[PDB]
Amino acid sequence: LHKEPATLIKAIDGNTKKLMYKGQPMVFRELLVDIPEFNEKYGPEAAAFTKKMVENAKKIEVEFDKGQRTDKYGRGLAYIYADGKMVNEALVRQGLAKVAYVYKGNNTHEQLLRKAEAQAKKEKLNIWS
Ligand SMILES: Cc1cn([C@H]2C[C@H](OP(=O)(O)O)[C@@H](COP(=O)(O)O)O2)c(=O)[nH]c1=O
Repeated sequence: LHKEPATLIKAIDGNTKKLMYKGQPMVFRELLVDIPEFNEKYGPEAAAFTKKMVENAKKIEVEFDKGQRTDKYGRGLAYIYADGKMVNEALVRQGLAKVAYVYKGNNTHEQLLRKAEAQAKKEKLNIWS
């Protein structure tokens, strides 16, 4: 896999899911995670967590997997990195998302993320508390 550059595009409502990739705006959806929505338990914590990670990054990169690059909603499907640190993994490791949506072809980092979840569960973090 390859990391490619992006930048955060500021949103009116403060969300940090839209990135500028090859010069164009694109909503990205993080591969391999289920992230609680704002109104669910740990929703506000997960949003604050990703927001701090992406907004403070000097460098954002996106990394496509080997399969589909966009979903049925037109969202980019990628591993998102903030100064070399993967957002998808960091959410899971902190118990702020679960490993989920594992489709064929786009599963390169599955075992890496499942290890993070196992560690988060062992430590009773957040969702696992
Ligand atoms: C993570 C991921 C989600 N999706 C689709 C599955 C779900 O479709 P449905 O909308 O029909 O439930 C949806 C979950 O996204 P959200 O968790 O952002 O709601 O996005 C993909 O198609 N591929 C993916 O890799």
